[PDB]
Amino acid sequence: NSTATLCLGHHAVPNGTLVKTITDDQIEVTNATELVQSSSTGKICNNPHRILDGIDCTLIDALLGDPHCDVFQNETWDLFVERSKAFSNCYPYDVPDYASLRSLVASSGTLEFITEGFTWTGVTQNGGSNACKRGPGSGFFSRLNWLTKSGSTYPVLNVTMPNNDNFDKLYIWGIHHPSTNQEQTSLYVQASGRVTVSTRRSQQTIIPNIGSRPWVRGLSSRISIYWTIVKPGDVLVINSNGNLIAPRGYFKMRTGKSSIMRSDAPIDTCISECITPNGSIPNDKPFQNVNKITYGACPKYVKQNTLKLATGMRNVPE
Amino acid sequence: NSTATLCLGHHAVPNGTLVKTITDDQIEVTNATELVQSSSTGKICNNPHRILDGIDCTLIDALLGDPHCDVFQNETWDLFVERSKAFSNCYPYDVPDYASLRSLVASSGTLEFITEGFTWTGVTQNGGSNACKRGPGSGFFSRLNWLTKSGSTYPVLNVTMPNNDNFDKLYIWGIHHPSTNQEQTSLYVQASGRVTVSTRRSQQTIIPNIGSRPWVRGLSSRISIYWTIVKPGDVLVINSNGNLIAPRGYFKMRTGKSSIMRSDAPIDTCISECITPNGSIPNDKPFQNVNKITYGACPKYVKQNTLKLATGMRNVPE
Amino acid sequence: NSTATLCLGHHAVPNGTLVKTITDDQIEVTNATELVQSSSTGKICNNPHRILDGIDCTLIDALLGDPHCDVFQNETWDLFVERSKAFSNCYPYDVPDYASLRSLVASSGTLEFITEGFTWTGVTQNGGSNACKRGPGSGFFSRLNWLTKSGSTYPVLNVTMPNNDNFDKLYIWGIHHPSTNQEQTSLYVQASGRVTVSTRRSQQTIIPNIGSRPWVRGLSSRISIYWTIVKPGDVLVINSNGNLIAPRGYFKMRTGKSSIMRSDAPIDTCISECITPNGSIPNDKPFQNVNKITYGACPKYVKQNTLKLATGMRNVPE
Amino acid sequence: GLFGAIAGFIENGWEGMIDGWYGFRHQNSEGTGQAADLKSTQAAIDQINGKLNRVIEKTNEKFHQIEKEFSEVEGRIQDLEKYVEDTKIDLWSYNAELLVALENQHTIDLTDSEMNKLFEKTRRQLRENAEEMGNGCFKIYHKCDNACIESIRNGTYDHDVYRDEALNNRFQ
Amino acid sequence: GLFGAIAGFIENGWEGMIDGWYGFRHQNSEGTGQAADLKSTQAAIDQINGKLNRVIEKTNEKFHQIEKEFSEVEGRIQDLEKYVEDTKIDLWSYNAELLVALENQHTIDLTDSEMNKLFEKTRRQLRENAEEMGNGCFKIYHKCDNACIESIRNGTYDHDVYRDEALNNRFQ
Amino acid sequence: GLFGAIAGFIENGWEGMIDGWYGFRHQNSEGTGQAADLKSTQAAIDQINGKLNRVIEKTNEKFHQIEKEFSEVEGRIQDLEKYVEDTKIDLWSYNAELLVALENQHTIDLTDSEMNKLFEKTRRQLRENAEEMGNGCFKIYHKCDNACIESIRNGTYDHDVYRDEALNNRFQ
Ligand SMILES: *[C@@H]1O[C@H](CO)[C@@H](O[C@@H]2O[C@H](CO)[C@@H](O[C@@H]3O[C@H](CO)[C@@H](O)[C@H](O)[C@@H]3O)[C@H](O)[C@H]2NC(C)=O)[C@H](O)[C@H]1NC(C)=O
Ligand SMILES: *[C@@H]1O[C@H](CO)[C@@H](O[C@@H]2O[C@H](CO)[C@@H](O[C@@H]3O[C@H](CO)[C@@H](O)[C@H](O)[C@@H]3O)[C@H](O)[C@H]2NC(C)=O)[C@H](O)[C@H]1NC(C)=O
Ligand SMILES: *[C@@H]1O[C@H](CO)[C@@H](O[C@@H]2O[C@H](CO)[C@@H](O[C@@H]3O[C@H](CO)[C@@H](O)[C@H](O)[C@@H]3O)[C@H](O)[C@H]2NC(C)=O)[C@H](O)[C@H]1NC(C)=O
Ligand SMILES: *[C@@H]1O[C@H](CO)[C@@H](O[C@@H]2O[C@H](CO)[C@@H](O)[C@H](O)[C@H]2NC(C)=O)[C@H](O)[C@H]1NC(C)=O
Ligand SMILES: *[C@@H]1O[C@H](CO)[C@@H](O[C@@H]2O[C@H](CO)[C@@H](O)[C@H](O)[C@H]2NC(C)=O)[C@H](O)[C@H]1NC(C)=O
Ligand SMILES: *[C@@H]1O[C@H](CO)[C@@H](O[C@@H]2O[C@H](CO)[C@@H](O)[C@H](O)[C@H]2NC(C)=O)[C@H](O)[C@H]1NC(C)=O
Ligand SMILES: *[C@@H]1O[C@H](CO)[C@@H](O[C@@H]2O[C@H](CO)[C@@H](O)[C@H](O)[C@H]2NC(C)=O)[C@H](O)[C@H]1NC(C)=O
Ligand SMILES: *[C@@H]1O[C@H](CO)[C@@H](O[C@@H]2O[C@H](CO)[C@@H](O)[C@H](O)[C@H]2NC(C)=O)[C@H](O)[C@H]1NC(C)=O
Ligand SMILES: *[C@@H]1O[C@H](CO)[C@@H](O[C@@H]2O[C@H](CO)[C@@H](O)[C@H](O)[C@H]2NC(C)=O)[C@H](O)[C@H]1NC(C)=O
Ligand SMILES: *[C@@H]1O[C@H](CO)[C@@H](O)[C@H](O)[C@H]1NC(C)=O
Ligand SMILES: *[C@@H]1O[C@H](CO)[C@@H](O)[C@H](O)[C@H]1NC(C)=O
Ligand SMILES: *[C@@H]1O[C@H](CO)[C@@H](O)[C@H](O)[C@H]1NC(C)=O
Ligand SMILES: *[C@@H]1O[C@H](CO)[C@@H](O)[C@H](O)[C@H]1NC(C)=O
Ligand SMILES: *[C@@H]1O[C@H](CO)[C@@H](O)[C@H](O)[C@H]1NC(C)=O
Ligand SMILES: *[C@@H]1O[C@H](CO)[C@@H](O)[C@H](O)[C@H]1NC(C)=O
Repeated sequence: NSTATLCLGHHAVPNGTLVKTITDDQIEVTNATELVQSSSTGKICNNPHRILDGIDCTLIDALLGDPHCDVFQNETWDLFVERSKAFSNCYPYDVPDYASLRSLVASSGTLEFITEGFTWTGVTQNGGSNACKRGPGSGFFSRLNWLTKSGSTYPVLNVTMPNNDNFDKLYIWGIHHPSTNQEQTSLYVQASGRVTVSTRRSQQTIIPNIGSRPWVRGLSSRISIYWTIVKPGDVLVINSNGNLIAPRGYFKMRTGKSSIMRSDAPIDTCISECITPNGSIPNDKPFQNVNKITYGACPKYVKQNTLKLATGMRNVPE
Repeated sequence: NSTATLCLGHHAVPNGTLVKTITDDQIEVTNATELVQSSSTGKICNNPHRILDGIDCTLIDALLGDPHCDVFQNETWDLFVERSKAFSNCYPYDVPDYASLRSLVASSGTLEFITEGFTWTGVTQNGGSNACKRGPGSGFFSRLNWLTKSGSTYPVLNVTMPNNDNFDKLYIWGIHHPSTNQEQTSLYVQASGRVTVSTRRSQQTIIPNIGSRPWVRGLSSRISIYWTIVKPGDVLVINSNGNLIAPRGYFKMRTGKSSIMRSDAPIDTCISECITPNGSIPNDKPFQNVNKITYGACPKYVKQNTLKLATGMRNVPE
Repeated sequence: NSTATLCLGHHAVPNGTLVKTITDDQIEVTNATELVQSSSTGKICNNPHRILDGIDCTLIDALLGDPHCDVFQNETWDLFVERSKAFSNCYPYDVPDYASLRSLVASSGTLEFITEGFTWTGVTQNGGSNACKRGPGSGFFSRLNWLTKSGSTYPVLNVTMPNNDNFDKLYIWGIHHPSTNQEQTSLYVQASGRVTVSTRRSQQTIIPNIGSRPWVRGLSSRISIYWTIVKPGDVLVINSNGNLIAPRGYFKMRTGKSSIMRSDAPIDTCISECITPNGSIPNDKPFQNVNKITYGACPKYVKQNTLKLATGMRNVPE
Repeated sequence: GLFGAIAGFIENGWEGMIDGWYGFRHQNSEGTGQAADLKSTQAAIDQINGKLNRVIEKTNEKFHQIEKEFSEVEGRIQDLEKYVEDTKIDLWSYNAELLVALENQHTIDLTDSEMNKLFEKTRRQLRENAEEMGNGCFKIYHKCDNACIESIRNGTYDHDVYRDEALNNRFQ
Repeated sequence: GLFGAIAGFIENGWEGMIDGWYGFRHQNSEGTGQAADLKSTQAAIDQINGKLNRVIEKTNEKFHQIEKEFSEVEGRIQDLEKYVEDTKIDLWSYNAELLVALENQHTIDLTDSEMNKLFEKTRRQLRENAEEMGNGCFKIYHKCDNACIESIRNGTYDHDVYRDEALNNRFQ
Repeated sequence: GLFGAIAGFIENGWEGMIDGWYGFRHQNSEGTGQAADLKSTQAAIDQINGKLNRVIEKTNEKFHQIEKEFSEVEGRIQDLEKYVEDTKIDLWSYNAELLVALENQHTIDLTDSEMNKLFEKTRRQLRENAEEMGNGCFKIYHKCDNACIESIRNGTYDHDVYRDEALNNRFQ
């Protein structure tokens, strides 16, 4: 032979992968990669984030000072984990705008409580209850002060507190709703109560609502919980003539990266930067199909478990 | 001749269609299709959806039991149609958070009312009014009970009701705001009223506001309407000492696909899967420019009806 | 030579521009244009918009009639500019839902006030205060009327006002919160006040809250400000027995293009169609990176300082 | 318009073509004729139909939503609802515009590419017995019948039988 | 970069070209020269200008909106407003990025396609009197003047006058 | 699929190719052989890797948001929150779909274009000593060794040394 030949061509694989295009819906290429990630390990790694395990306590009960949450004093968290087996074992209470306070304290990241010296003259301090036993005797919340009449009278309370520091102060107070019209006058000689808490720019006035409620742990009275924020240079004034659950100090308010998450997954000692209510998931892929609630540097939640991007040419086998 | 010729080419049409591209704004192709549908037939087809025509009644009046809406008892709807010629012809009333109740009952899809046996001892039942004539005599709403004093006294009413079923119960009650301070003590011997309705997790307390109002159908008194939801395993307690519009039972609460729509279009016996306040529109196209309020499998509302997609090559005529 | 040559090629520039593509992140082309605009002149041009400079007054104080804002009577604005050096120098007051009223009056565009003849029989009109000196003597707001007892009694006020025009009317009224229980009965003989303002479709009832407040300009009493809107064909009724800051007329309500903006930039006599709190910015580019608060035909706020679009071919130099 | 076949080196279209989108037209020693090519037309039709039926299938089904028309002036909630609605409408109209703008360009370019592919295949078939005349036609330098053009149309042209005659005709 | 003309078989650009974007450069028996081609440059400029003035025309005009900067901490309404604003900003930045990323690629590819179209037209003009030397130039196997290159530039080259001379020059 | 190289005039792929993505395969007077071409494979790999690592880098980091799961029925605020969430999800899923749909098409078209570029370069190298056989191979009309094919592979083929022999072999 006095000639030659030179053929050109490309490679192919036996099994390729089906992808979608602008024209076709199923076209077979030599290789493809996945965009979604939809598996979790099942555990919550405690590095490099600081996880706090709220075993049998919620955030609000650990804030108020429930006697079975006394291990949570001055807890500093980066992510609070709330379990479903949580319950309350103190005086039955109630919070108007519960979600607002829960999100305000969850994103602050501290339970640091500075005690202050208030002067309540004419009343009896450190009221107790048989529904909130702290030890063998009666008790109450550890961050609140239940004031009642001193002998035969209940004068008009009028306390002040200035803010000379350079941070914000969070005060938590409450009001007591009695059960009958006889126990009102036996604790506060006045037939009607009222609580006013005022700063230089806002004011809150609450009046107790006498009535009967369902029995909870042996009581039909209630407590309503309110809060106030004092900014640097401001002042706080508290006026009352009955039905006051006074504060004992203030919480320090911070700003940063902190949150809260409801999950029933255990905690291990691995390392991961993303946390979902199912556990920690790796973050090597841009998308995820596990949970839409996420903390950290997490991939985005998509609806498609399959989503394939072609990284090769078309597959034309023999 | 000892040669030949072979020419290649494509087709063209005399009139083509102008479309927009990435480069050009008006380029002439051989064919194009539209994706926006901006016409309506003018009538609302009653298949395969179940349409209810609220001729002269709104949803709330058909809920309470207006005497000219007594044909709407236990109406089951898939889409409620509200006309603009609707009016009320009973005791003048008022609903705080009207839109919430309207959307709660509209999306439930039933007016099924189970009557219950409440025991009101010490009061007179079945109060009437001359502004709500049901027949030739005085009347009232058919789902509510107007209680007044029995002879010379009005005791403190305190009723229970437990929920032992496996569905939610909706209770509708109200409070009566009188006109003067003389008609208050002539119907309820107490100089001030109060109504408390409580479950194991919530409570509502309302107090009547004596005053004068504009004359509506011959009356200057008013009624305020409230509602309560009892979940399985819960309990309802009603406490009062005057100014109570008691309930007679509960509505059954469901979850599904149901809604409400304001429209003045007639109803015919055609078949269509989409419904707009202008009538039924076909759904062969992905987009529509008729109304942004839609029910069913409807196309999306766009601002532009000129969207032409090319389905052919470019048009180069002779 | 018995041959020739003909070469083809394109142009290049010495310095080109780096742009991003679908494949590459930095590819050098011959030319590119910017999408963002990230600069401002520093002044607010007063053409062709009508700018009003609220030097030392806010909108609400110019509405009520503060004595140092009497130059703002019947001001017609297209954009209100609010400075940070603004203060109040009259009776200390308070507005529930302040942002709602501020946005309602800002978008109306007028302070046109029509005075009406109300008849208050049995009371003393034109009350004054030593905290709101208008000239050398005591004064008050110029759009409100402070009524007190006339000699020894304070009868029950009951005024009416119909709306026979073809536009909406805005009425501004208030209630007076005293400091002690002695100054209440020395101005209004009744031991408790109440103000009711009602139309054919709504009603507002307010009751004064006696108590002490921080000293502001020498006073511990307060005023709360409310408003009412009367539509054509409606009617207004005012009922009271103490603690009423009556109106003197109504503001005319319009609809159009008007707004308000907080800025500390001076005003010059240039021409520009866009206004930001930093000053006027040109609008030749589709995007801007100066401020997200804008008035007029303004470009959109993006987060990039650089997005470059290629308007030439690739750059391959020698 | 990226390949320069349609509206490029082919001057105009053929309005007498009613069988398919692409076709042939020969001028022989026995007369003239015309025909079509099914494969290119079928490829273009399948691609355009796939695209079309790709975009028009539905994705949304909404039953309960928020209120979008109000009879009063209220305040913050109404402002937020109107802002949400305006943002949603403005963000969907841009997508509606961009999808059409991109797909029309891709359709035009693919329908232009099919013609160039057919031309290049026909050029590759006539190895060295034809010359391209620059306006879309080939000058075939040997003598065909009505059965020679049809062998070029159904892809079984044998170039080596007419090679010597064409080479002596075109080069001398 | 899809056709391989710019940054492909044409090594570099011509920085001495100031008349247009695309042009010629011949080496003759009487010297050298240079010129430009208006049609390709005009097509590219018109397409790029159409695209540019397509995207930059305005669509929005907003007068009253919601509050976006707060001085207090309040609760649900403020959270919902901040969420709405964050979602709107994040959804518009993605569009801003993708539009530019797509249009730059299309611009580069079309400015690359115009060169290939000009080259292929010039190749189709010189039917069999020229050979492609592989680096962007044609070797013309007959002898032209400064008036022969200009007939190739303004599209009226007559190939059949120099056919016999070129065929005897290139093949023997 | 716009250039017609892959799945076009090249019938199938080569499953015995494990060195690179594109390569050669010659049939000589001394036997057969096979090799690869690093440059085209490298260009394709770099482009695809750049695209991939372009899209997958992260942009979002959210710490506090709104509530998205409720235990009660409340009214307006809950309706507005659910509407906001539904709108955000529906608007992000469309982008997720469209990005992939566009990028897969561009990847396929660029991996098809690289093959055509390699083919056209190889055609331009063998100036007039080879003929294209229409199925992806060149018939070289002079006699090469295993060192002649490698000069064609590493881009230093000298066409003028075998010109006279090839011209006498192919045309006579
Ligand atoms: C008004 O009616 C309500 C509803 O019946 C009364 O509430 C009921 O109060 C009684 C108090 O004896 C509750 O009985 C208690 O139940 C608990 C739990 O089993 C038990 O430990 C106590 O020893 C006692 O038996 C009853 O459950 C409760 N009903 C509910 C569900 O509310 C209310 O007392 C009445 N008010 C009056 C007295 O006018
Ligand atoms: C305090 O001012 C109010 C509001 O003006 C007075 O209410 C008015 O009371 C009269 C009583 O007759 C109502 O008259 C009724 O008008 C309707 C409509 O024409 C008519 O059909 C009835 O036959 C009757 O005449 C009047 O409507 C009502 N005001 C309004 C605007 O409805 C009130 O009387 C004043 N103080 C008192 C108690 O004298
Ligand atoms: C209950 O506690 C409050 C809080 O101190 C008492 O209010 C205070 O009343 C005094 C009366 O003189 C106010 O004094 C004024 O202070 C300003 C600021 O220096 C000054 O310019 C005036 O000349 C006057 O001295 C004091 O401001 C006010 N408290 C605050 C924080 O403003 C209130 O008196 C107590 N209850 C009573 C009535 O005893
Ligand atoms: C992560 O956890 C969530 C919540 O527990 C899982 O979501 C539920 O999945 C079950 C089974 O498909 C459904 O019946 C529930 O309705 C889902 N709850 C929702 C959507 O709120 C989810 O499947 C888990 N994912 C993985 C990968 O384990
Ligand atoms: C469908 O009905 C709506 C509401 O009746 C129509 O919308 C109105 O159209 C008129 C005339 O253009 C305008 O003056 C109104 O302002 C519109 N009301 C709105 C937008 O709320 C709409 O035109 C109807 N469409 C069709 C196709 O009949
Ligand atoms: C326009 O004005 C705004 C507000 O004054 C400027 O924004 C601030 O910029 C400084 C310096 O970068 C930051 O410390 C502040 O936090 C910014 N305030 C914000 C974002 O609310 C902005 O820089 C000005 N722009 C120009 C071009 O002058
Ligand atoms: C392709 O077209 C050619 C046209 O020439 C067909 O061939 C001819 O077939 C008839 C039928 O037997 C013979 O009588 C002629 O002599 C053939 N002519 C030539 C030049 O071959 C051929 O059959 C067609 N093939 C297909 C598969 O359609
Ligand atoms: C195109 O270019 C050719 C260059 O050759 C122009 O032609 C010449 O025209 C002059 C003017 O009459 C004559 O003297 C020459 O003899 C011509 N030379 C040739 C080779 O034809 C021609 O006029 C140009 N045409 C257009 C429309 O621009
Ligand atoms: C490109 O490939 C050619 C293959 O022919 C290489 O050349 C040969 O080089 C060897 C080594 O000196 C000589 O013995 C042969 O005689 C050469 N043959 C020919 C036909 O030239 C060449 O070295 C390679 N070049 C590069 C840069 O890789
Ligand atoms: C397909 O691509 C992935 C990375 O995108 C790579 O790890 C894998 O080896 C490729 N498949 C083959 C068969 O090479
Ligand atoms: C919490 O921190 C504060 C400030 O450091 C400190 O005063 C207080 O005692 C701490 N709480 C406990 C449990 O000691
Ligand atoms: C244009 O396309 C539509 C469907 O997309 C088709 O019904 C119509 O017949 C086409 N036009 C022509 C002239 O074929
Ligand atoms: C409505 O349905 C309930 C339950 O089936 C029934 O008890 C009641 O009687 C019905 N209403 C009427 C109008 O009968
Ligand atoms: C680049 O483009 C701009 C307009 O897009 C133009 O003003 C400028 O002159 C161009 N640059 C050069 C070097 O021509
Ligand atoms: C404001 O305008 C109204 C109506 O034109 C007029 O009655 C009133 O007197 C004006 N105000 C002043 C300051 O005169």
